[PDB]
Amino acid sequence: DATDDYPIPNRIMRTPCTAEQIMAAARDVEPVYYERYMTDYKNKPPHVQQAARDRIHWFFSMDYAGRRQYSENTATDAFFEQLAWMWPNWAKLFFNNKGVAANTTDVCEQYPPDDMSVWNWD
Ligand SMILES: OC[C@H]1O[C@@](CO)(O[C@H]2O[C@H](CO)[C@@H](O)[C@H](O)[C@H]2O)[C@@H](O)[C@@H]1O
Repeated sequence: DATDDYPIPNRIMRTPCTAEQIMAAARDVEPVYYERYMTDYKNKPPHVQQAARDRIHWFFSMDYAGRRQYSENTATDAFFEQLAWMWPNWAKLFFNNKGVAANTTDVCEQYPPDDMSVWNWD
């Protein structure tokens, strides 16, 4: 039920980067996407914020096989991901579209892996 790029962009399933690398890249090369995401994030309660960080860290901790199985799970069942009951767009910056995915993954490796400052906005 998944395609190569939907629901999760191919480049995102293949990248060696952390979430924080992709976010730092977005801040520079996809700033509108970054700012839309952080605006959404900052409006969520702390428990939801924490859950999104934990879940995206889990996602990028997997290899391609794990990421692809997640994509398949969410392609076959739109309600697979429990976080979506609280925040459907918890991973919008990462998974929304392949153009953003290509731009961010083209440069994410140039950024530091663990820079948590990307989670602080205003
Ligand atoms: O497709 C609905 C399903 O997708 C999830 C996967 O975690 O949401 C992420 O992926 C979507 C599809 O690419 C993005 O549009 C969305 O912004 C992102 O959070 C789940 O939350 C949801 O159950």
